[PDB]
Formats: sequence, C-alpha cells, structure tokens
Amino acid sequence: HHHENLYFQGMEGYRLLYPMRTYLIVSGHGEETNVMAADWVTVVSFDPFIVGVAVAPKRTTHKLIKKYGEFVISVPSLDVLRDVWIAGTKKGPSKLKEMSVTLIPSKKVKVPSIEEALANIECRVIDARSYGDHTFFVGEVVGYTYKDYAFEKGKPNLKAKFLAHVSWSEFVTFSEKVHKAE
Amino acid sequence: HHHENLYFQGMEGYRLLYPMRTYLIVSGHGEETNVMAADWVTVVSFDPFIVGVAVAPKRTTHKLIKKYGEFVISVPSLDVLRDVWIAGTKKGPSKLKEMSVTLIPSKKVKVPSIEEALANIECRVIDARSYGDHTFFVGEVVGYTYKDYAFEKGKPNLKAKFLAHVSWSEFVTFSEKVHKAE
Ligand SMILES: Cc1cc2nc3c(=O)[nH]c(=O)nc-3n(C[C@H](O)[C@H](O)[C@H](O)COP(=O)(O)O)c2cc1C
Ligand SMILES: Cc1cc2nc3c(=O)[nH]c(=O)nc-3n(C[C@H](O)[C@H](O)[C@H](O)COP(=O)(O)O)c2cc1C
Ligand SMILES: NC(=O)c1cccnc1
Ligand SMILES: NC(=O)c1cccnc1
Repeated sequence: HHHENLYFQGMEGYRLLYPMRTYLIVSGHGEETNVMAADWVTVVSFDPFIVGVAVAPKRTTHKLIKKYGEFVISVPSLDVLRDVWIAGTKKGPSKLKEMSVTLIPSKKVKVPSIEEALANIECRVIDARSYGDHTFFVGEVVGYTYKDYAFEKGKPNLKAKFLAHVSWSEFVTFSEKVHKAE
Repeated sequence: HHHENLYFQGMEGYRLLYPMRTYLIVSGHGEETNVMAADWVTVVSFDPFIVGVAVAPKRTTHKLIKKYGEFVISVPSLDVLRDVWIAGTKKGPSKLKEMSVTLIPSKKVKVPSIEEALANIECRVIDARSYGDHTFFVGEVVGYTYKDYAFEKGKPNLKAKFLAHVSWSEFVTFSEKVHKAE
C-alpha cells in the first residue's frame, strides 16, 4: 500500500518516524459527532498543557473542528483495533453505527468522550496553521479523564496495550520489558 | 520523579499521551554541534514532507535552531539508550564528548547527521510558534538518510528496536507481534 497521491512510488518519507502511536480524534456533538484515527499528534506545552494534531482539510473531522473549535483525543488500546480501523477508513458521523463505542459527556468541552478509551483529553482550539497538505490544530487541554488502571502508577501501565502503527494496516503494542536509564 | 515546576504534585497531564517515541534533535555545526532528546515530535504534512518539534526556550538546542534555522531528527534505537539519556540530561555541545556518536555530513543541511542512528531527517525551519512553555519549530524536510535494514521492507523493521519513553527514566521498544487490521 501507498499513501494516496504518491506520484513517485517508494517509501513515504514520513515512515522514517514510524512506528507512531495511534490515537482517535472525536469532533462534533449530537448527530454530528464523529471519530477519526490520527497518528500525527503531539504534546506542545507542559504548563499549560497544550497538544496538536495534523488533520487534512478533506477529513470530515477538519470541518467539525473548524465549526465547533473543540476536539477530544481518545487513546485506544490494541483490543479496539477494529474500531480504530473503521475510524481511519470510513468517513463521517455515519461510521459510529459500525463502532463499538459508547459516547459519554466530557467534563468541559461539548464534544463527547469515549467510554472504552484508556484516556480522553479535552481540547479547545487555540491555533490552526496550514503546513503543506494538513492543518495543525493546536488545542489547549481543558479537561481529561482516564481509566485508573491504564495509568495506575502515575505512568502508563504497559499491560493496557497502548496502540502503535507500523505500516498501512499493521499495528503493534509495546514490550512490557522496561529499560531503566538511571 | 516529576517534571520541573510541577507545583501541584500529581501525574503530569501530558503523560496521558505516553508512551511516546523518543528521538534526538541535532542542531548547530562544527564546535557548536549539539544533540538533545525529544519526545514531542510529529509529522505535519505528507507532501511536502514537513515535521515539527516542541523545544523549550531554555534548551541550548533552541538557541542553535534559532541561530541556524536547521535541525536534524535522528532516530535512536534502544541499544543507544545511554547516549539518548546523556542527550536528554546534559546541556550543550560539551556533552558530545560523553556520547558514542559519530557525526557525519548531512546531504543538504549544514547540521550533521549521526552515523549510528536508524534514520536522519534533515530539516529547514519554516515556522516557529510559541505555545505555552515551548516553541514549536516546524521544519520542511530537505533530505534524509537511513539504515537500509531498519526500513528494509519500505516500512519499519521492528527488529531494529525503535525507542519509546514510558516515564521519566523508563524506556521500552515495540513488540514484534504485528496485528493486521485488513
Ligand atoms: C492509523 C491511522 C492514522 C491516521 N492518522 C491521520 C492523521 O494523523 N491525520 C489525518 O488527517 N488523517 C489520518 N488518518 C486518516 C483518517 O483517519 C481517515 O481519512 C478517516 O477516514 C477520516 O475520517 P473523517 O472524514 O470522518 O474525518 C489516519 C488513518 C489511520 C488508519
Ligand atoms: C527522553 C527525553 C525526551 C525529551 N523530550 C523533550 C522535548 O520533546 N522537548 C524539549 O524541549 N525537551 C525535551 N527533553 C529535555 C531535553 O532533552 C533536555 O533538557 C536536554 O538536557 C537539553 O539539552 P540542550 O540544553 O543541550 O539542548 C527530553 C528529555 C528526555 C530525557
Ligand atoms: N495523510 C494522513 O494524514 C495519514 C496519516 C497516517 C496514515 N494515513 C494517512
Ligand atoms: N519539558 C519537556 O520538554 C520534556 C519532555 C519530555 C520529557 N521531559 C521533558
């Protein structure tokens, strides 16, 4: 498989950063609630806590983030891969009927959270910049929830099976073997 | 351990996105060549290939990226953890004497590449935005090199031991067990 619009066949340059974590991005609310898959997510500030996500203009998610100015980063486990794949292949709110997700209210944003997620990070858009073929939406974190066990020791519990993306349809989780640097 | 300037003790919010990949950021050149550790790295565009990295103003790396307008993202393996830890704990160019790294010329930028890295992604700064306590440096990718075996099948070779960060001094790599979504 290759990314769409790869005119010169070869490995996509971005693959040099892989494997990357895979998250879900929830946008909209009510009948407009949507979810997509997103790898291109990072933290951009500690205090205040701010995150960013690169979203192509053609995503339905892009329209919904522009319209409402809010999004939720929901953290999936490997056990919900089938739902992550639907989120990353089907288009728009009608896909939710196909997904094993239970929408629950957020603490602060109007966009819902996903009950099955390991964490839900509630974001308000503070910037949108166009870089190449994506918009980088920067979100101030205004709330969050998480599954106690997934972060039981004030750090990620590797038993929770955090999801990473290797290539097109190939995913993995982490080893449970921790290496200490100090 | 907690991040510096965590006034209210508890798990840092950003930890909800962890584990995250750990990269190295090379900046400067000559006697000013520097390397630091960076987790807060993502892709922001496919075509053209553009990346971003969140760097605190207090990093020596910040000064060097501002001065020269270029940086290299070098991808470490778990086998070079000791060097990654020096990059992420010591300050400025004098740390290189302590690291098992061989600097080699980049293809395009003046900042050197690291021979031992799995990949070296050469970047020219196209934007710098302040979000909270970090600058988000956005870099257009103008060249790259990589170890053939690490990406042998036009995708990451999990045998290469790509590095991820769990908590302060704790690191892991990926399982080699691939899950197919399609
Ligand atoms: C694992 C995976 C990761 C993805 N990461 C991104 C991403 O970071 N940004 C993006 O714009 N699209 C990404 N996509 C593509 C969207 O998830 C996909 O186009 C989705 O169908 C869009 O749905 P929507 O139109 O309902 O927003 C990803 C897809 C997959 C399968
Ligand atoms: C694994 C790890 C990841 C890190 N990620 C970041 C990061 O994304 N951004 C940042 O500004 N500092 C990050 N740091 C902190 C810098 O690497 C660290 O402060 C380093 O000593 C700065 O070196 P310098 O002053 O030579 O630039 C990280 C540190 C470690 C150990
Ligand atoms: N173009 C994209 O945004 C993208 C990112 C990761 C996987 N597939 C597509
Ligand atoms: N403040 C930071 O930039 C940072 C990121 C990851 C680990 N330690 C510090």
